[PDB]
Amino acid sequence: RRERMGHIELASPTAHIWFLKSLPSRIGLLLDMPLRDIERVLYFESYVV
Amino acid sequence: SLGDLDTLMPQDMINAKPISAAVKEFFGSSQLSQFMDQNNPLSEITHKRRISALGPGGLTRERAGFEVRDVHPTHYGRVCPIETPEGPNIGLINSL
Amino acid sequence: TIKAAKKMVEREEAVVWDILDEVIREHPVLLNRAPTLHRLGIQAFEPVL
Amino acid sequence: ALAPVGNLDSYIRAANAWPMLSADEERALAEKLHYHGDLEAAKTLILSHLRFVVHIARNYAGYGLPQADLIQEGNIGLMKAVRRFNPEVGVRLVSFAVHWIKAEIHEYVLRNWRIVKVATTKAQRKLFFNLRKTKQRLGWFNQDEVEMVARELGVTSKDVREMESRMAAQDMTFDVLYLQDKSSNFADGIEDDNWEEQAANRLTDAMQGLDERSQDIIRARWLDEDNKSTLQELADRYGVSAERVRQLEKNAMKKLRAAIEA
Amino acid sequence: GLEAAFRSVFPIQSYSGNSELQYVSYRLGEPVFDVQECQIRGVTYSAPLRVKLRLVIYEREAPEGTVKDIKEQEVYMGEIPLMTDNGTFVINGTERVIVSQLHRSPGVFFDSDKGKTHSSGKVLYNARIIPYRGSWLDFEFDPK
Amino acid sequence: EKKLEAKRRKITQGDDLAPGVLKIVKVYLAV
Amino acid sequence: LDESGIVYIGAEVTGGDILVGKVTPKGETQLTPEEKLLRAIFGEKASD
Amino acid sequence: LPPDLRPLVPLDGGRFATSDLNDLYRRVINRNNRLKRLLDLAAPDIIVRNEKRMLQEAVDALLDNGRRGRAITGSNKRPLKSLADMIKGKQGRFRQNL
DNA sequence: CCCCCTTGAAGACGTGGTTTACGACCCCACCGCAGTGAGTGG
Repeated sequence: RRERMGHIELASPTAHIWFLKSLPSRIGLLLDMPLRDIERVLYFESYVV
Repeated sequence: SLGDLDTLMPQDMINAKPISAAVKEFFGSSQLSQFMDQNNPLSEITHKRRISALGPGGLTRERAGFEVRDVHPTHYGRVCPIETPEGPNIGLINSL
Repeated sequence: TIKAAKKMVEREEAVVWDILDEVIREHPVLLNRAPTLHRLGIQAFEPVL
Repeated sequence: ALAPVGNLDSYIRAANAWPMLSADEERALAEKLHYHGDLEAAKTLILSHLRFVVHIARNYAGYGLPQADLIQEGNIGLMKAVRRFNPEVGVRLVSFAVHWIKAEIHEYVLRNWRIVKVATTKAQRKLFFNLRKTKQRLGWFNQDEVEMVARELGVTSKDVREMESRMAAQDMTFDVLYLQDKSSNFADGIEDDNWEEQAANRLTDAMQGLDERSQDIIRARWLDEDNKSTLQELADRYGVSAERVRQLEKNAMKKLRAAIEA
Repeated sequence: GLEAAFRSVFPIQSYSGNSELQYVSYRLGEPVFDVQECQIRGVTYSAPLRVKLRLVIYEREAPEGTVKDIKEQEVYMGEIPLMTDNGTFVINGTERVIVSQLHRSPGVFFDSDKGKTHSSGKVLYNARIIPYRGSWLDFEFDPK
Repeated sequence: EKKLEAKRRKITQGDDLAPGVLKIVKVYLAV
Repeated sequence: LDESGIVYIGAEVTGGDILVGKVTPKGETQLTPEEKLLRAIFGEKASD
Repeated sequence: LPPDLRPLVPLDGGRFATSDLNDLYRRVINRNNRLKRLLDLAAPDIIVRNEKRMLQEAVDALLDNGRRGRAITGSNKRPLKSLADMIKGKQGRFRQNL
């Protein structure tokens, strides 16, 4: 019981906070998008084309 | 606001548990509430006359500068300048 | 058995002291005082009971 | 219903911004929903009553659970009432759905108030929501107060005391004799293994002194694990009586004890 | 004392303004157990608080009518731990001491920041208003 | 006699134990 | 110990001595056949 | 995480000692199950959107609690200890145990 | 003191008939530090 791991199937995809909020942001740098716009899109405040 | 009946007694208005819970929490869990030091009578009297700058609404040991720990000219006759702990609480706990 | 030796040690018979005197002979121990600022804070000594 | 929801506060504004319908046009949507299965009718009915759930959940803020979780639990209950609404009765949906919304919130509080479920059986659930109001003074009930509570609610005295303990329990965080693993002392296990091994060897040595017939009697009935030979089975194999097998073990065991004790 | 809190919370009016509660007076009853008995039994040495509350019914049939009925009853509010003759409290059978606190007094204090904008080499003045209960108001200067 | 009976009532009054607790024994050692 | 299972007042005690006697239900247990046979040979009964 | 690294041990007076990871995992599982139930119930888009946002917040709190906004707190008003807190700081795995 | 019975019953282990009982589901009209970012103005 100290070695066996489980898993949870997510109904919808979720972003990893380490690759988002740890400066410099990896997702923002890869997408060349501002971090604020990514945060707004992720937490359901605006749309993205 | 929700009630209907006009035959309502004042005992139906008051639930005494929250006040007792708050008083018990203060008297049994506050940082300034602590067991009496019973080594000797002088220890008890010193404990009963202790003045602390910590606690709720007070300073923090890690976030205290040199100015607040130093002896002030206004301390003359009000706070003993030589009775204080020798550790990191050096300037934050005083005696009357 | 191990249990008999445990009982003998707990009762502290006279032969246990001689056995201990033989055990501690030429068996160094390390003495340490905190804080350890340099390597001279740990040194080995020959115990004397 | 395309308003943005960046947090719970932004979600409440959209719910309140919806206009509250009147009874006249509420019937038309409910009638279409019941007979023609209009998904749009259910969509309008549910959205127009979102503010109804929000102010109900505010009354359940004493349990320490997040407000957002309570609101969503009520939303599921609201949908159940909408699916089972009969417009011909003439009553408003607000009065009909109040029983469904509060039933979903109650079940969520029971399962999430503590790390372990406090009330599972029928009697425990009744005492969960009644002991909060019945209790007036801090401390434990005396003997007399137990029957008074038990008599009204139709429960036993055991249930009242059991739920009383469950209400005041405060759970500590893991960080005192509870951090210690109780099966970690290997030194004791080594000593016990040594003691049991030297006692077994004495049994083997003692069994060698027994006669050949007596050894098979002790070995078959007592040492075998796959089978446990009874008295009668050993009787036919050696042509002896049923009592003779039983009487032989007593003398053999005395010899076994004598060798072991010496 | 308790009078200050009682008159700072009461009277309490309902939202619709059709009923209100009025505080009258209070008293403290005799403790059940003595100090030695509390220490032996390991229980708190406290006294019960009993308040007289008055309920007022507002007549909504009259625009200026609030004399429909009035009810008076003494209500129990809880237990207040008591202080022994030596200045200690017995909580769960053990003696405890409450240590006094030294804190900043409420009011307005004018301060001059130092060591900031040292490259500019000037001093910035700021002021704060600290209430006994509420929010903090501040005024401050930037280099311009 | 009334005062003596009041004292004996106070002396013989039972304890307030937690649910699931039958009795408690306390022993004091001096050295 | 006295008749109630409580040590007498005034007794001198050291490490390991019993002050208050108490027993607990134990339930089912598993034992190896060799130890069970040794227990049966020695004649001591099983306790609950 | 395996259960033995987030222990839950009973105590005498009906009390339990537990790690915060159990509470975070329970929150995540609850919100995921509620999202699945809403998606199978043909719900309006706004409620599903809110549920998705709360699921994202729960996952963020589980992975690293005090990083974006208000830290999820427990009974003592103290913030819950997340996975990232276990391996960093003076009290993390490295400096305290390795 | 080996041998086969007796002869009366004590317990021994299921056992799923019989019967509670748990659990679940349904309705309810400080500290100084450094890297970042706009944000100018040019």
